[PDB]
Order: sequence, then structure tokens, then C-alpha cells
Amino acid sequence: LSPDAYRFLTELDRQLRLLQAQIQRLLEAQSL
Amino acid sequence: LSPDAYRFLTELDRQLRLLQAQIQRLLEAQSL
Amino acid sequence: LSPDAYRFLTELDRQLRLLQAQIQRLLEAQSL
Amino acid sequence: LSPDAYRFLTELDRQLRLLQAQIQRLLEAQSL
Ligand SMILES: [Cl-]
Ligand SMILES: [Cl-]
Ligand SMILES: [Cl-]
Ligand SMILES: [Cl-]
Ligand SMILES: [Cl-]
Ligand SMILES: [Cl-]
Ligand SMILES: [Cl-]
Ligand SMILES: [Cl-]
Ligand SMILES: [Cl-]
Ligand SMILES: [Cl-]
Ligand SMILES: [Cl-]
Ligand SMILES: [Cl-]
Ligand code: NA
Ligand code: NA
Repeated sequence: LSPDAYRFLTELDRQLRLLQAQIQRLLEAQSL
Repeated sequence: LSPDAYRFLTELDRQLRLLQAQIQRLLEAQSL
Repeated sequence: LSPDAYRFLTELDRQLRLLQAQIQRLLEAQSL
Repeated sequence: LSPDAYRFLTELDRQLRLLQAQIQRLLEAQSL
């Protein structure tokens, strides 16, 4: 990867991780 | 959450986890 | 959907749309 | 972008577009 692509992917990864974490918390919070 | 919403979010979560993992592997694979 | 689930999904959608747009712009910007 | 990065991002984009579309359909399907 180019530096620029690396940087971009790093920022994408951080955002996706945050979203995934929000979904995971919501699922975990469910009374079954 | 409704069952339907729970199910939907579960499947979304699984897909996002797979994508995040692909990005993480690509980043990790970079010679600095 | 519950109001809460609707609200959550709305915010998720907005974030994903922003990410997708960033990727699309990067791809479009490529000299082939 | 490298060819490899371009290819990767293309596939990521396709997957995200599919997910976003699923969320959008669910939201649109809601009786208010
Ligand atoms: Cl550079
Ligand atoms: Cl550059
Ligand atoms: Cl950047
Ligand atoms: Cl049901
Ligand atoms: Cl139902
Ligand atoms: Cl489903
Ligand atoms: Cl409420
Ligand atoms: Cl509530
Ligand atoms: Cl919220
Ligand atoms: Cl190559
Ligand atoms: Cl290569
Ligand atoms: Cl590939
Ligand atoms: Na719900
Ligand atoms: Na690159």
C-alpha cells in the first residue's frame, strides 16, 4: 500500500470498528 | 429490539466484522 | 421497528453513506 | 492507488453498498 492508501484504510477501519461496537452493544443489551 | 430487528442487526454485524477483518489484515500486512 | 431501533439504524445508515462516499471518491480519483 | 488496493477497495465498496441498501429498505419499510 501507498502511504495515502494506508492512512485512508486506517481511518476507515477506525470508523467501522466504532460502528461494529455500537451494533454489538445493542445486541448484547437485548433481554432474550 | 423486535426479533426481526435483532436478526437483521446480527447479520449486519457478521458482515461488518468480516469487512473490518479484511481491512485489518491488509493494514497488518504492510511493510513500514 | 421500535422508535429506538429506527433511530439507531438511521444514524448507522448516515455513517455508512459517508464512508461509502469516501471510498467511491477515492476510486473515481484513480488515473487508470 | 496500487492495482491491488484499487481491487480491494472496489470489493469493499460493493459489500458496503449492499449493506447500506438493506438498511435503507428496512427504514423505508417502516409505517410511521
Ligand atoms: Cl505520499
Ligand atoms: Cl499522494
Ligand atoms: Cl486521508
Ligand atoms: Cl416476529
Ligand atoms: Cl415481523
Ligand atoms: Cl432477515
Ligand atoms: Cl421509545
Ligand atoms: Cl426505549
Ligand atoms: Cl440512539
Ligand atoms: Cl500488482
Ligand atoms: Cl501485488
Ligand atoms: Cl483482492
Ligand atoms: Na425493534
Ligand atoms: Na496503494
